[PDB]
Amino acid sequence: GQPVNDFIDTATRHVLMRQGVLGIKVKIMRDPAKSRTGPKALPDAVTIIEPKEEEPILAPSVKDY
Amino acid sequence: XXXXXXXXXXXXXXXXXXXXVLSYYKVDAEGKVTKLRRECSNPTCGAGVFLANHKDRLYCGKCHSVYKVNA
RNA sequence: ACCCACUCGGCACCUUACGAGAAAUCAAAGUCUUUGGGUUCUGGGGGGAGUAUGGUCGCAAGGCUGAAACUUAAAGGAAUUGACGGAAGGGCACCACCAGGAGUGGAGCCUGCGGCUUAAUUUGACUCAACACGGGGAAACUCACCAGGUCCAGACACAAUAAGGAUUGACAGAUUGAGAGCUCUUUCUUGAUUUUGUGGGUGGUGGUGCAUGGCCGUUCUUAGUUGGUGGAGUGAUUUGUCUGCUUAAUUGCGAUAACGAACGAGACCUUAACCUACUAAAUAGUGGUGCUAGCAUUUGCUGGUUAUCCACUUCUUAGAGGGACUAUCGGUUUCAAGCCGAUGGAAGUUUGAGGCAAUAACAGGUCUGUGAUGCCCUUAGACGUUCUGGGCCGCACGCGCGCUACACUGACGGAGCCAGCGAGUCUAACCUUGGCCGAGAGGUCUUGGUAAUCUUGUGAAACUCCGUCGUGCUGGGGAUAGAGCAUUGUAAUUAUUGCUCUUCAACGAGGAAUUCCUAGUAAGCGCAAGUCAUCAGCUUGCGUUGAUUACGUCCCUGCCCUUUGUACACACC
Ligand SMILES: [Mg+2]
Ligand SMILES: [Mg+2]
Ligand SMILES: [Mg+2]
Ligand SMILES: [Mg+2]
Ligand SMILES: [Mg+2]
Ligand SMILES: [Mg+2]
Ligand SMILES: [Mg+2]
Ligand SMILES: [Mg+2]
Ligand SMILES: [Mg+2]
Ligand SMILES: [Mg+2]
Ligand SMILES: [Mg+2]
Ligand SMILES: [Mg+2]
Ligand SMILES: [Mg+2]
Ligand SMILES: [Mg+2]
Ligand SMILES: [Mg+2]
Ligand SMILES: [Mg+2]
Ligand SMILES: [Mg+2]
Ligand SMILES: [Mg+2]
Ligand SMILES: [Mg+2]
Ligand SMILES: [Mg+2]
Ligand SMILES: [Mg+2]
Ligand SMILES: [Mg+2]
Ligand SMILES: [Mg+2]
Ligand SMILES: [Mg+2]
Ligand SMILES: [Mg+2]
Ligand SMILES: [Mg+2]
Ligand SMILES: [Mg+2]
Ligand SMILES: [Mg+2]
Ligand SMILES: [Mg+2]
Ligand SMILES: [Mg+2]
Ligand SMILES: [Mg+2]
Ligand SMILES: [Mg+2]
Ligand SMILES: [Mg+2]
Ligand SMILES: [Mg+2]
Ligand SMILES: [Mg+2]
Ligand SMILES: [Mg+2]
Ligand SMILES: [Mg+2]
Ligand SMILES: [Mg+2]
Ligand SMILES: [Mg+2]
Ligand SMILES: [Mg+2]
Ligand SMILES: [Mg+2]
Ligand SMILES: [Mg+2]
Ligand SMILES: [Mg+2]
Ligand SMILES: [Mg+2]
Ligand SMILES: [Mg+2]
Ligand SMILES: [Mg+2]
Ligand SMILES: [Mg+2]
Ligand SMILES: [Mg+2]
Ligand SMILES: [Mg+2]
Ligand SMILES: [Mg+2]
Ligand SMILES: [Mg+2]
Ligand SMILES: [Mg+2]
Ligand SMILES: [Mg+2]
Ligand SMILES: [Mg+2]
Ligand SMILES: [Mg+2]
Ligand SMILES: [Mg+2]
Ligand SMILES: [Mg+2]
Ligand SMILES: [Zn+2]
Repeated sequence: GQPVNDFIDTATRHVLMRQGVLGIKVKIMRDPAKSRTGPKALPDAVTIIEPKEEEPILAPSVKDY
Repeated sequence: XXXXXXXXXXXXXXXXXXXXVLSYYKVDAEGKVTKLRRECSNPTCGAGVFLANHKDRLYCGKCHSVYKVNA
């Protein structure tokens, strides 16, 4: 998919030797968190903000200013 | 593949012949020098270059061929 | 006779496993390096071989006893994971079938393949996954093939020749297809650039895709791959990754010695749909106004006018947003994931269609895309290259993709008259409107455009309407062939293509077979783009007209999955 275009660089290189040639194929996948100028995460990613304990009750009452 | 055939007769090349040449020019009894063979009135060939003597034919070789002066 | 409890001794099963084992497994195969209850028998790597020999028993066939030489690095056991089967159980799919549509298979031609022919008819590829494929529509070129002619563009090093010239070129004639000084005659020219030899290079559409890279196709219209902590196992391993249900999906639910995750699917991206909300526009358009034509006249109706001005953004353009999450409701389901129906909605089949796409495999195709490349071959009487000419088109015939037809839901003739995706000329001749001339093809003079500006509203074709014909190989059909005219091109003969007249074939719905397809789809219909000097019956996209039939299954076929067997693991070639 699309994240491929966004996050992985590839290169093929032909390395000519005494016997024949070999194909080097390099693939690098870069930290998307660091994206900088694009999307900062995979389309996959789904973060939930973590609530907060509450200490409720305290029967009514009102503040004045 | 197939290899070879030939109803024969291979073609050769050329030679530039021999000739200890430019004897042509003649100097009299000490020491006046007269040119044999006439030279070229083309601006390109400042009259050092001569004309070969055939028949009808006098011809400038320096002009790689160029021009047909006839006397 | 039957039931309950007990107990000796039987044939067995069940669950455990403290314990054993290399494991499979085992209440003995336990009580074994913490090694001793009694006793009997047999084995000491594989083959050679239960062979030779002697003894013995037998009527015999044979039985018992039973060697060595020599050969050899493994043979063997159990389990694991793969791979594979002409074993079994499940699934998925219009490259499967059901219900059907439109066909192909029959005909004419077009075009590839075989075959034959040939100087040559260059060549790759042969089930799906070779054959309108190599973007492969070849007149030269391309081009590799064939008949023949030039050239070196043979780096460099050493040696040799050699300034008394190493070498170079050529006018005319001869030659030659040729205005190739190819060679020859002849005799000027040139000046250390070459020549000759060896060494070494260099080019090659020469060989090897079974030496390679890269790319691509296929498996795959598939759903699979892995690691952390836990559990099992001495171990390779396994569980997680599973009976079921569910999904297009190892997509999920659920079950659960597993829990929680990552690659792949999904997400993501592109394009088609919806925004009287946002920002705008003489390279897009609308309303008002002026200038103005025509028809009515009573306002009116229908046009002209890239700026005569004013305002707008519904339509067009493209930025930014918004929108859908199978929403609401209800059926159904283990009331789970889901599935179904109704309403709403631009939109509810993964929204439609694509792009991307893991792990692994193949001796799939490509050395003929590459100045990617190993090795082999070849290298001046070239397999380098170029030039002239022919050839890839050759035709008893087999095969594939196609085009056009057999007519009356039609052909012909008037007339109506509507798309979308494209593309176009600088140091050049591309897209072409308009005016004339021409039956046509085309010609000619001008013209706008490097483009939302001009071609172009690309006035496309099927289609619609009024006529002619009237079922007759007919006015359906347009093969084959003759004559003439033009266009591209240096060149049109074997006829590039276009036009006119004439000639008027087979084909009366196509055997056995076989392809493709579920909605703006199928089928019909044209167009633009690729190729392109010229040539589309091909492709790639595009819009126009627009259905019948399923919404299911495992019968055929194909494939994945379990279970199972394996003496395979280079893995059933
Ligand atoms: Mg995806
Ligand atoms: Mg002289
Ligand atoms: Mg056990
Ligand atoms: Mg035990
Ligand atoms: Mg017991
Ligand atoms: Mg032994
Ligand atoms: Mg023996
Ligand atoms: Mg005996
Ligand atoms: Mg005996
Ligand atoms: Mg007897
Ligand atoms: Mg014995
Ligand atoms: Mg014996
Ligand atoms: Mg031995
Ligand atoms: Mg096994
Ligand atoms: Mg059927
Ligand atoms: Mg049929
Ligand atoms: Mg060839
Ligand atoms: Mg296939
Ligand atoms: Mg040629
Ligand atoms: Mg030459
Ligand atoms: Mg040499
Ligand atoms: Mg050599
Ligand atoms: Mg080559
Ligand atoms: Mg291969
Ligand atoms: Mg390869
Ligand atoms: Mg081959
Ligand atoms: Mg399908
Ligand atoms: Mg499994
Ligand atoms: Mg695993
Ligand atoms: Mg799938
Ligand atoms: Mg009025
Ligand atoms: Mg009025
Ligand atoms: Mg708008
Ligand atoms: Mg509705
Ligand atoms: Mg979409
Ligand atoms: Mg290649
Ligand atoms: Mg080669
Ligand atoms: Mg190429
Ligand atoms: Mg390359
Ligand atoms: Mg060659
Ligand atoms: Mg051909
Ligand atoms: Mg064939
Ligand atoms: Mg095909
Ligand atoms: Mg008509
Ligand atoms: Mg005329
Ligand atoms: Mg102009
Ligand atoms: Mg338009
Ligand atoms: Mg008839
Ligand atoms: Mg007709
Ligand atoms: Mg011709
Ligand atoms: Mg021919
Ligand atoms: Mg007729
Ligand atoms: Mg029919
Ligand atoms: Mg052509
Ligand atoms: Mg075209
Ligand atoms: Mg083609
Ligand atoms: Mg067995
Ligand atoms: Zn001269």
